[PDB]
Amino acid sequence: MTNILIVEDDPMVQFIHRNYLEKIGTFDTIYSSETIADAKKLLASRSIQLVLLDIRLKDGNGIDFLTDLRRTKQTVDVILITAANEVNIVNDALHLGVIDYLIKPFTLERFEKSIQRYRTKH
Amino acid sequence: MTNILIVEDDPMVQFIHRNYLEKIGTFDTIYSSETIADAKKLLASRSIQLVLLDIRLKDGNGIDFLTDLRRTKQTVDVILITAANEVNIVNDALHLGVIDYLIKPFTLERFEKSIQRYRTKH
Ligand code: BEF
Ligand code: BEF
Ligand SMILES: [Mg+2]
Ligand SMILES: [Mg+2]
Repeated sequence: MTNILIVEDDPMVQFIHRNYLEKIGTFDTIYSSETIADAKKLLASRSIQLVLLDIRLKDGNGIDFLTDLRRTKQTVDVILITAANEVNIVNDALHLGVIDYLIKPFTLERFEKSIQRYRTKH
Repeated sequence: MTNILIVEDDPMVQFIHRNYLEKIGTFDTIYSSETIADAKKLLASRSIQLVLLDIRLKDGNGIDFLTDLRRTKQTVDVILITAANEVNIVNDALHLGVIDYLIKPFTLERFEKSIQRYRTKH
């Protein structure tokens, strides 16, 4: 009863998402886009209930796309499937340029590493 | 030669950061703030080169604060020390309301879990 949009650049990963969805098998039609541009066109043209969203795409960043989705009150739910970790989001999606991201709890050694990274940066 | 601002609501954590900076011993003046408001005041008034920043504070979110710093072109380096994971950033800092956040690589089981999370939210 619900339609899915898969936004992911890697065709092998697209194949798996598609494959895993069909194993579960509870969905109507599954659309694919490798880019944000084509994702926006499909959301405008088709009725989509859920989006599986990668972050690093060829034509841009999935967090900006998701932020635009919410700004414009788009009627979709989203699941992020990505390789991105916290620092990747902070630096590569947000562009906030932090020296490091330390997950609590941290060791002294890990703490020192973050300081070395500051020093090497100057 | 480098001054530090610690922005962290938990006094024990502040104490540890302070301990570790002293052990490394290459810093001048180490300021502390438990809140964003006090951090902004210290940044406006004192010489500070590096900030150790927490995300969940009592009076707001470190990501928003970080975003303000960059907006205002504050000449300061930042290291994030926090308990926040990716989903915490996407949903609690950004407010993007994603159903789930799947880190690649994932298992079929984990994938199913994220779909269940979509279903159980109707
Ligand atoms: F390229 Be995705 F963010 F894994
Ligand atoms: F409160 Be913090 F984000 F660890
Ligand atoms: Mg990608
Ligand atoms: Mg906190």
